[PDB]
Amino acid sequence: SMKVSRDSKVTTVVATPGQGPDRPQEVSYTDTKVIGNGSFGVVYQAKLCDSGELVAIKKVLQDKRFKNRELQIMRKLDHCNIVRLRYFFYSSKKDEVYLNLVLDYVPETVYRVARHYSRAKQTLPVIYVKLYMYQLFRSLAYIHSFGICHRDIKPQNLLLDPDTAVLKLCDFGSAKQLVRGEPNVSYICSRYYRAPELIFGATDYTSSIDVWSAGCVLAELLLGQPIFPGDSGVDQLVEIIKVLGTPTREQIREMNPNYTEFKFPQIKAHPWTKVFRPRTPPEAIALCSRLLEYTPTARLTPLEACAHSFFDELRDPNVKLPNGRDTPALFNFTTQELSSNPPLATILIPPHARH
Amino acid sequence: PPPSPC
Amino acid sequence: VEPQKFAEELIHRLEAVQR
Ligand SMILES: Nc1ncnc2c1ncn2[C@@H]1O[C@H](COP(=O)(O)OP(=O)(O)O)[C@@H](O)[C@H]1O
Ligand SMILES: [Cl-]
Ligand SMILES: [Mg+2]
Ligand SMILES: [Mg+2]
Repeated sequence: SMKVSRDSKVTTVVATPGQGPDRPQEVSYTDTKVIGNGSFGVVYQAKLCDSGELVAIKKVLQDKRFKNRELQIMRKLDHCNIVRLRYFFYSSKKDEVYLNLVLDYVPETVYRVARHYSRAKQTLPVIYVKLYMYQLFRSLAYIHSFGICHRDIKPQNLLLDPDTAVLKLCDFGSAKQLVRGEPNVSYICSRYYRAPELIFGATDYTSSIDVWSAGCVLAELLLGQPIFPGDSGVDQLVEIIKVLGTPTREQIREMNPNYTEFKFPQIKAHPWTKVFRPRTPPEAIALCSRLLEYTPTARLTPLEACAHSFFDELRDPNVKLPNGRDTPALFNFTTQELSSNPPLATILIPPHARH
Repeated sequence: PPPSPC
Repeated sequence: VEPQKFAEELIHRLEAVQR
C-alpha cells in the first residue's frame, strides 16, 4: 500500500532497514527519476524527505526461475567499500512482485571515469589506479571472508565518488556463497572479465575468479581498453592465450580436468612489459602478472594484493589527492578483514596509522 | 549471465 | 557444451594465429 501524496510529489512506503532485526519504518521520498533501465528492472534516484540525502532505488523483478540471493547477501554486508543498503521494500508486470533496494547514491563509476580518459586520449593517473584497485581488493577481502563470491566484477560495478575518491562495490545479483563440494553455474561473470576456468566450463570454481576479474580491471585502467575482448568464450580464451601463452597440462588440469587430453597448439607468451605502454610502472606490471594466472590457486588473495608493493604510495603519510584533499580511510582493517592472514597487518597498517 | 536455475 | 566440440573450435582458432 504505497501512499503517494503531494508536499512536490511525495512517495511513502513501509520499508525494512538493511541491518539488524526486521523493524520496518515509514520512509518518505521525492524527486524520483530514472538514472538507469534494463531488462532486469528499473533504477531510480530519489531524495529522502527527512534527511534530504540522495539515494538510489534499484527495482528488480522477482524472477522465480533463478536463484535470487541479492537481498539476503546485501543484508549481511557492512563495509566502507561496498555500497550501503539503507532499506528494502516490495511493490507492484501486473500481478507480479518487485523488490526495491534503497542504496546510498554514488554519482560515478570506474567505467565512466575510464571512458573520459579514453576519448581524451589520456591515461588515468597512476595514483587513481592505485586508489581504485586497492579499495576494490579491500571489498573483495571482506566479502571473501564470508565465503561470498561476487561473480560479476567489472568497471561498471565499481561506484566512485570522484570528489573523495571513494570506491564502492555494487551489484550483488550474481553473488553467491561458494561451498566446496557443491557445483555452481559456469556461465557466470560478464564478457571480458570471465576467468579462464569459467570459459572452460568449470562448475567447481572458487572466489579466485573475482581476483582474475580484478586483474582485468587493473589491466584495462593501464591500457585504456579491455585486455581480453571477444564476443564468445573462444574469442576471449584466444586473447588470453595470446598474452599468457598456451596453458600447460597441469594448468589446464587446475582449471578443468576434462580438457587435459587435447593437443592445443603451443602459442608463446607475450611479455607483460610489451603488453602495456613503456611508461607503465614496473610494480603495476608485477601485480597484474600475479593476478592474471591460469592456476586459480596461484593468484594473489585480495588481502595479499593490498599488501603488494604497487600500493606503497598509499601507505605514505604525506600522500594526497590531486584535488588537494586527503586520501580516504584506507587502514581501518577489522579482525574479519584480516581473518585470512592476520600477520599481514604489519604491512597493511603503517606506523602513522597506528595512532 | 543469470545465476543458477532452481 | 561438449569439451570435444569446444576444444575443436579452440584448436582451429589457435592454429590460425600460430606463428
Ligand atoms: N547505489 C547507486 N548509486 C548510483 N548509481 C548506481 C547505484 N547502484 C547502481 N547504480 C548504477 O545503475 C547501474 C546498474 O546497477 P546494478 O546494480 O549493477 O544493476 P544490474 O544488476 O542490472 O547490472 C550501475 O552500473 C550503476 O551505474
Ligand atoms: Cl606463437
Ligand atoms: Mg551491474
Ligand atoms: Mg546484477
